[PDB]
Amino acid sequence: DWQYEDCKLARDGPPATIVAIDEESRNGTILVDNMLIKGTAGGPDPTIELSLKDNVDYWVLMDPVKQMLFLNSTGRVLDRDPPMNIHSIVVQVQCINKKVGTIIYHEVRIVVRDRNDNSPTFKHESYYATVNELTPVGTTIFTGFSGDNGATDIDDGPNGQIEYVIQYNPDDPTSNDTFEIPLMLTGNIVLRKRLNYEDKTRYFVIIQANDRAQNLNERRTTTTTLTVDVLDGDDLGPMFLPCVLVPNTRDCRPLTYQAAIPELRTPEELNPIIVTPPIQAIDQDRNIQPPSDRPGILYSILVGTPEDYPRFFHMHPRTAELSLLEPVNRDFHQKFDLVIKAEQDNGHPLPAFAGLHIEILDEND
Amino acid sequence: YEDCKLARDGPPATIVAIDEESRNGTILVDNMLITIELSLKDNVDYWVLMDPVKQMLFLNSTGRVLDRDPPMNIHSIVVQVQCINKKVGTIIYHEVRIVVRDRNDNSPTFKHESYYATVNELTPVGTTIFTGFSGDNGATDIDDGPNGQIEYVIQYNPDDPTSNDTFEIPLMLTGNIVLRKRLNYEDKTRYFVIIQANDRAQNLNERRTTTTTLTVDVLDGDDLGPMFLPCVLVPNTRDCRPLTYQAAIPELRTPEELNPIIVTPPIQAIDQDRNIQPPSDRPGILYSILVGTPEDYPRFFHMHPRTAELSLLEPVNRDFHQKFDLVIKAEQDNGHPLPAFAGLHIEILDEN
Amino acid sequence: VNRLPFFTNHFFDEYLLISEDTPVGSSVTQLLARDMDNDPLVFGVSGEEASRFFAVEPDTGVVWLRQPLDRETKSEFTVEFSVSDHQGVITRKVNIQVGDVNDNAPTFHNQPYSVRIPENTPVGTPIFIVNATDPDLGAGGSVLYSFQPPSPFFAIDSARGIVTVIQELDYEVTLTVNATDQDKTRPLSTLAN
Amino acid sequence: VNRLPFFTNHFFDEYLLISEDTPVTQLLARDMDNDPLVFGVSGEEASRFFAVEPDTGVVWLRQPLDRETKSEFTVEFSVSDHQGVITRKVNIQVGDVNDNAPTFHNQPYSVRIPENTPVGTPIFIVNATDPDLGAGGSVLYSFQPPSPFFAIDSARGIVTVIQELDYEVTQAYNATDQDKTRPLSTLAN
Ligand SMILES: [Ca+2]
Ligand SMILES: [Ca+2]
Ligand SMILES: [Ca+2]
Ligand SMILES: [Ca+2]
Ligand SMILES: [Ca+2]
Ligand SMILES: [Ca+2]
Ligand SMILES: [Ca+2]
Ligand SMILES: [Ca+2]
Ligand SMILES: [Ca+2]
Ligand SMILES: [Ca+2]
Ligand SMILES: [Ca+2]
Ligand SMILES: [Ca+2]
Ligand SMILES: [Ca+2]
Ligand SMILES: [Ca+2]
Ligand SMILES: [Ca+2]
Ligand SMILES: [Ca+2]
Ligand SMILES: [Ca+2]
Ligand SMILES: [Ca+2]
Repeated sequence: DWQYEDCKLARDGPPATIVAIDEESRNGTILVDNMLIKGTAGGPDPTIELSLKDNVDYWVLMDPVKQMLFLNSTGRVLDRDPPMNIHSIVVQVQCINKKVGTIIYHEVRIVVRDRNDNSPTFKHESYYATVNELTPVGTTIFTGFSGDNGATDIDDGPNGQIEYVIQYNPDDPTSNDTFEIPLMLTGNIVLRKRLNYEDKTRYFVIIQANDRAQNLNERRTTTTTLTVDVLDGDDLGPMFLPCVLVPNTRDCRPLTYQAAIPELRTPEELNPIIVTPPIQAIDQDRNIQPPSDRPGILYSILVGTPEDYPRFFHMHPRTAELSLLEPVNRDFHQKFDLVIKAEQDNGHPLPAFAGLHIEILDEND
Repeated sequence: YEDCKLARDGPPATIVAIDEESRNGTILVDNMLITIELSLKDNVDYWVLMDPVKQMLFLNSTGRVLDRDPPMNIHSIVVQVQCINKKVGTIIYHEVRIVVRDRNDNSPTFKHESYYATVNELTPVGTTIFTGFSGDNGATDIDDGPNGQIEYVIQYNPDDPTSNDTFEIPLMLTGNIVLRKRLNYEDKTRYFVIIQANDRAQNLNERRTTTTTLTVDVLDGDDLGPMFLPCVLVPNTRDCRPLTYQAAIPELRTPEELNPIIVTPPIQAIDQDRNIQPPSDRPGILYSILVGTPEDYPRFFHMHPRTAELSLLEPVNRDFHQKFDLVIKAEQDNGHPLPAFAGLHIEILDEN
Repeated sequence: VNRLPFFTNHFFDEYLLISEDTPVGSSVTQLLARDMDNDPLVFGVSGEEASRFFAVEPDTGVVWLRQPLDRETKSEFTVEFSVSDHQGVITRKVNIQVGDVNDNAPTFHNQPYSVRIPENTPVGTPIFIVNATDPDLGAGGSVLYSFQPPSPFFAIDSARGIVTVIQELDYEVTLTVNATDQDKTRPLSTLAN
Repeated sequence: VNRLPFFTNHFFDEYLLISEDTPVTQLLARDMDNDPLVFGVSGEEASRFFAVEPDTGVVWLRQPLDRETKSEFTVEFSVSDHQGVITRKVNIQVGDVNDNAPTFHNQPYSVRIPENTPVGTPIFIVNATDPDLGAGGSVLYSFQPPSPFFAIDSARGIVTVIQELDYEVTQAYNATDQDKTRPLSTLAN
């Protein structure tokens, strides 16, 4: 003889009614179709009363007859992302059993799902790196996107996760072929091809950040540009001077220097032996920075015919000054043919070679 | 009533601190400051012991050690000093908490007996060449706080004096090693870097050390061009003494009569870099006639770019040409030409 | 290019419901992922608080309950799970909603429950109000008052707990309140004198 | 080269007491370069309970501590010279207060015995527990008001008959802790 049944769930499952909607759902979105509470709130002679409690900011609206809950978001959005940060809503459907005056609260919990409604945004308008031209293929040359210094995405989980990919730059076609991001979650850039400062000193890398929306179509993307400048590296040695390019090459026309020495004249009368043109070399690296790194140049006689030239000739190692060591009797020595060397003094000689011809002149020439 | 009640004017719990691995018989409490009956409850492991008369508390660690570090991990001991009031028959527990202080009684340990690194010789000074100590692959210390934190320093190696020159650890907390001097594959291929970990004990005298060795192998990089063969080094140099090849050509013979013109020795060049890995990273060689005298040698001579074969292009009238002196180039075909040069002398032979 | 793994469970999209009376050391669910490279996959848990509550088996990704849940303490929380293909670690949060059971009996307030009235106190006089509360959700947290056993002299309103005189008294001639919740399967009751 | 800051507080060396009723301390660190320093706390639970002024290394209680739930923690603090971070743990001991009255177990309490039953007969055992430490968690049993027919052991809560019962005459018929400073009690029927 007991009907305390009105205001009791007509359904099975736990007391709490739990639903999920997408964030920023349209106003009038049905949050709960049918609460399935035993009793009648409507008509001539109702058995129950239904109302909402703890309806913070009135997100939720009820039709008590239909036992249906709706979203009230006229003038607003249900924003899960910062700065609103609405992850969930809880309200209470209060039910009065008019006949016995019992009270039951039906707890509704609405989980607000993340949607991929935000794009990644780069901290800086653009990025700059330098690579020494000697840097091996595989070296990491940029980690500039580390620690929120690259792109970040205000969405949650995969929707805010970021993957970095270098793109084809029509303004610089070879960029996306000289640099790569082998681990895209890091956006650390590694050299893919060997540089030559002689060929190309600046690259314009397009980098495209994308979020990891499960549905590939839903991914948002941003680009930035990373300018990379090559620094000149000690890959080249001296070149003797003067340097006159062989047509269609990067090679100096070989040089044979010229000297002529009167016979039977002393060193003190002749020294220093004038050479034509003046013996001098220069690094083929035109722009080693900083100037401290620039090697010295050592000058030497490498080989000579006849082979007794060490008796007569000395070459200053720093200056290339040639000096006669004793007078030459032309009855014994008509000439010398030497090879000269210029090499860097930094343990990376990369030497250059030139000819030096020396004529001995007869008395009364 | 007034018995088993706390005389001491303070909070009920009695809390003391001792060093880990303290002597057996160590005093944990001098006097609890509690007619009565006294015992110890939740004396798990029988750590504590008590003198009811003095209300004095001792460590029992005979046969064992009180160890705060792994694997025992004893950060504290809680026991209960139970008091019965003999008049009334009440029971009072006086909680005792002994907090165990960490001691620096453990040295850092290296996960390995040895560490190995390779550095390409073209790697620029300032590059990070080793990060193998990262994330518990280096030295770890089972003590707590500073006692367990690790700093890394590179040591003078008497058996390899320049290894401390060439390599350095800017940030001792990381122990990532950084190339400090340019390498040359021709001058040294292997280094023995001695590395020492110390813990960060507050007492300098109590700090503890471990050493490891990091072998570093230099990899040959493409920093040199070809050399013609034959190559006989000039005394006290690494320079091939210059080479003039020789050919001879009969004067009124045709290309098809002579070709290919034999040069002695054969024209051939190889990379001065003997150990580029992998093989696919090895360049090819382009041969060309660069320059020559007389200046119309191109009428007469073609040289095959890959095989260096010499071809006469039309017969030579010795009335007009007694000889040629050309310069041959050999260069890497990989955009780093680094060329070598040789002479080629060609005699024109008289029909007689 | 390596293709990073992704979780495939429905509950990343909606939520995971775990009843508060789930036994400790039981398996709540198993993480499911896909790797296009069919790389081997490693499963974990992320967070100070999460780590304590849940354990994850790395080969399969079976998830185990480590600590007692209580809906009446915390009804719900966010837990971040991870899957890694050894190129990269990929992390995703699940919403976890503790399901209520009727695990709480009602609790009377003001235990000194006593009142004395004149013998002449007429039929229909309200003399006393009892109050008890129950913190479980819905019917499990909705309390009804009855006398155990019933009294010829005194009645108690089942909803409001108001006690009123139903029989005429006579000094020369002349109680256990039972408060119960309304849970369908496991109602819980409490008595006061 | 840069030197790292180190904490200098003594409590890093043994432990830090905070009484359970707190509505705390000041972190002290030295940097040999005299870098300006910033302080914090790390860990999810620690971070929730405690806040640290980054400039002044002042430590703030965020939420009330409870001896009964947890009587010690280990809490990791951090100091930075902006070139990296050093952390050290302090063992934290919670100082108990009498903030609990007893709770009676196994109600309802109710018994009827034969009238003939002797004086001295134990008829019943009352039990109440108190979760505070020492004196504050030790309970005494008395009748309020007392009965001339029944006595209750103060220590043990065994109810005995002290006067013989006569049905003709009458058919049918408090727990405190021992905290020195503020005792707390509960009544049962
Ligand atoms: Ca949003
Ligand atoms: Ca979003
Ligand atoms: Ca997004
Ligand atoms: Ca260069
Ligand atoms: Ca150079
Ligand atoms: Ca130890
Ligand atoms: Ca230790
Ligand atoms: Ca240590
Ligand atoms: Ca080499
Ligand atoms: Ca080479
Ligand atoms: Ca993959
Ligand atoms: Ca509960
Ligand atoms: Ca209940
Ligand atoms: Ca519950
Ligand atoms: Ca500093
Ligand atoms: Ca407390
Ligand atoms: Ca307390
Ligand atoms: Ca108490």
